[PDB]
Amino acid sequence: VHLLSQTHEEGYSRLECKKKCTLKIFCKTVCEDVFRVAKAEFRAYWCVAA
Amino acid sequence: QEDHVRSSFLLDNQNSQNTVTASAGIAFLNIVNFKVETDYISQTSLTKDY
Ligand SMILES: OC[C@H]1O[C@H](O[C@H]2[C@H](O)[C@@H](O)[C@H](OCCCCCCC3CCCCC3)O[C@@H]2CO)[C@H](O)[C@@H](O)[C@@H]1O
Repeated sequence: VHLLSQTHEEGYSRLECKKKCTLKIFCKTVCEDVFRVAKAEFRAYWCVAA
Repeated sequence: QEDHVRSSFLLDNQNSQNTVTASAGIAFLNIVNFKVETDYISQTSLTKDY
């Protein structure tokens, strides 16, 4: 039984490091943080006796 | 009485430095003089403790 579906948003800063190689000889690891507003829809149900 | 102490320490560190300097100067006999020098530095550090 569909109880309720709602969407939830939250801002999070994800830090990630990547190894960029330009010209296959200039290789450096750059760490960057991205602030993203992650949004997810949750749909909660419940089981009733048929 | 029993005591157990366990300590683990990990340190990691990386430094990457690249330097490029490209110069080009053409000089005719006191008619045209053209000099172009480009520089590039890239210094990155990354330390991770635990
Ligand atoms: O910083 C900005 C945000 O800070 C909080 O939210 C924090 C949250 O309380 C925390 O748990 C996590 O930060 C830490 C980031 C965790 C994910 C990356 C972890 C990395 C660590 C290094 C190795 C790779 C993974 O998310 C956000 C950060 O925006 C609040 O939502 C609010 O103040 C604001 O919106």
